[PDB]
Amino acid sequence: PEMVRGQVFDVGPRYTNLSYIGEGAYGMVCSAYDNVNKVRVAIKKISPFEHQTYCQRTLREIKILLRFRHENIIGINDIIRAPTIEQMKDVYIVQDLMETDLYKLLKTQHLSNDHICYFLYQILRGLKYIHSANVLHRDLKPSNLLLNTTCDLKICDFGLARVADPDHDHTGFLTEYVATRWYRAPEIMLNSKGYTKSIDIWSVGCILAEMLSNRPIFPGKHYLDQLNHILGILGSPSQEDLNCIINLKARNYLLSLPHKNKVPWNRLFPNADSKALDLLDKMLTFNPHKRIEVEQALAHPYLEQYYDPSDEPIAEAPFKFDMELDDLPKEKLKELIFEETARFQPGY
Ligand SMILES: Cn1nccc1Nc1nccc(-c2ccn([C@H](CO)c3ccc(Cl)c(F)c3)c(=O)c2)n1
Repeated sequence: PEMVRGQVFDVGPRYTNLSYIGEGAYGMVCSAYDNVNKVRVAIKKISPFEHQTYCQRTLREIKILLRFRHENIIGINDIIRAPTIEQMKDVYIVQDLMETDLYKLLKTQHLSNDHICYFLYQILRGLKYIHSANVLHRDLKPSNLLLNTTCDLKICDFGLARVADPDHDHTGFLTEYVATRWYRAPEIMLNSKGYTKSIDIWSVGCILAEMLSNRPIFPGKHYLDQLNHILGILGSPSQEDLNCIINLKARNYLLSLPHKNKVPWNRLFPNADSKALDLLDKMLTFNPHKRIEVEQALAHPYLEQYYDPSDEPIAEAPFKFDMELDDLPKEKLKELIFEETARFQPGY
């Protein structure tokens, strides 16, 4: 059937010549050749059925990506799984192959201001579409941004992503420990169940910083250190910013901390375009409600060369509570995953 570092990819005969790209807790991604369409593809093997969270993430990613269509968001081309649900252990998501990700590119190349600007434009062009659909991506970082050699960029991995119908108040109903640590907005630590899509803008800020310096701006060692790295640079929150924190436990936890001074952006990035540091500052703002939104970040002067509302799609049918109905046993989620992938099956 064809094996990569001990992982069977039951994808033949259509998909062959598999090479490792990466892996995660419950799956693996490889490049492959599509013999039918005569194109290179990526194939993400997911093995989620043992755990309810893994089934949730798999269902979310499939439900969201199949209803999305945008140049800066990876599409699903095809999905492979067993013809019976008892036989389904693995799901194979087939996507267009991208040459590399931003993480790899930043280990090996100092980016020109022109590249950084185009990349940031494309991230925010994609995020605009995502937010307009009422989705939070919730794990933006360099390794979830794919790059082909023409410097085209696509956001991938909607595993951590979800819908939040703005018709309903999601304070207290949102998963606690979201985003990769270095890219985690302060309100996930201080308002752990009440954050909004603004956490995505924070993540994009961390990425913009990382692009300027080839280094993570807030490389914290653990939960409480990440908040210290952040305050180490933004300086202690203002009194108006503290009074805005509704959780008492978390408000007092801050009021307890020593005072820190703001490090000026231009003293951390003395070579960077000033327009870029201005947008960085509006994106890395402590108070979520004051943090620039995706439309206003595109309209910033730094991206004036690319910003064009007439060529920037938004979701024509924004997602609603019908896409959030996934607080269910893993056996039930397995059924919904089977139903959602049915349309790729011979028959249906
Ligand atoms: C050549 N090259 N080098 C790096 C990336 C590529 N190309 C490529 N092309 C299409 C898709 C992907 C791709 C990668 C990573 N992920 C996430 C990791 O960020 C991922 C989540 C969960 C699990 Cl389990 C996983 F293995 C990988 C994708 O979803 C999808 N990559």
